[PDB]
Order: sequence, then structure tokens, then C-alpha cells
Amino acid sequence: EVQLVESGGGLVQPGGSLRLSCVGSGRVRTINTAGWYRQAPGQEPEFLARITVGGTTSYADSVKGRFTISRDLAKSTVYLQMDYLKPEDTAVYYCNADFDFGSRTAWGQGTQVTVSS
Ligand SMILES: CCOP(=S)(OCC)Oc1ccc([N+](=O)[O-])cc1
Repeated sequence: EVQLVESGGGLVQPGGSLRLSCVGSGRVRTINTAGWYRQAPGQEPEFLARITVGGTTSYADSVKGRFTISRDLAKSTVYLQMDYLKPEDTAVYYCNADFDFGSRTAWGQGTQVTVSS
């Protein structure tokens, strides 16, 4: 069993930046990949970025060149560095983790990001 807890987020101006954290607890060494997703108002959740234990990353086009995903294995924490922020980035941001040889999935609780002036 794996639990994910998110922190960071809140209100930021366009052009600002924020860092989100996704802290894993439990059997974290069984985690294979972790990803970030977001759910904008009125829309379904959308994939943003993924990272492997080895640190290989992959990104959706909507955030390529603006958001960065990273992980700290010792802290069992995956990060989303959200830069060059646009009003259209306003959403609830979720992290997930695939574990047990990619056969199970855990989700964080979500954190609101509001980009507004
Ligand atoms: C959401 C937390 O993910 P975290 S950093 O995984 C990112 C892919 O999980 C870990 C942590 C430590 C090890 N390890 O081998 O020591 C392996 C995986």
C-alpha cells in the first residue's frame, strides 16, 4: 500500500511560478512511475508529466517548456515546477504513482492552483 499527499499551490499571478510536492509514504520502493495531472474547471483531468525511478521524464505538449517534473528518492517526493504560468493553467493538480510492477495506482488528494491578476 502507497499513500500520496500533495502540498503547494494556491493563488499566483500570470507569469509567476509555483512548486507542487507529492510525498509518498508506505511501500514507496515499489513505485515505478509517478505523474502529474490537472482538472481545469468544467473539464476532465488531463495528463501533464511523468517520471520514472531512474529519472526519465515525459511531458504533454500543453506544458512542455514551462513545467518540470522531478523526484527525490530519499524524500520519496515528486515535484512539479510550474513556471511561465497562464490563466489557463488554473486547475486542481493531482499526482499519481504506479506501483507493484505497474499493477496498482495511488492518487494524491489534489491541490488548487489559481492563476489570476
Ligand atoms: C511519489 C513518490 O515517488 P518516489 S520519489 O518515486 C518516483 C518515481 O518513489 C520511490 C522512492 C524511493 C525509491 N527507492 O528505490 O529508494 C523508489 C521509488
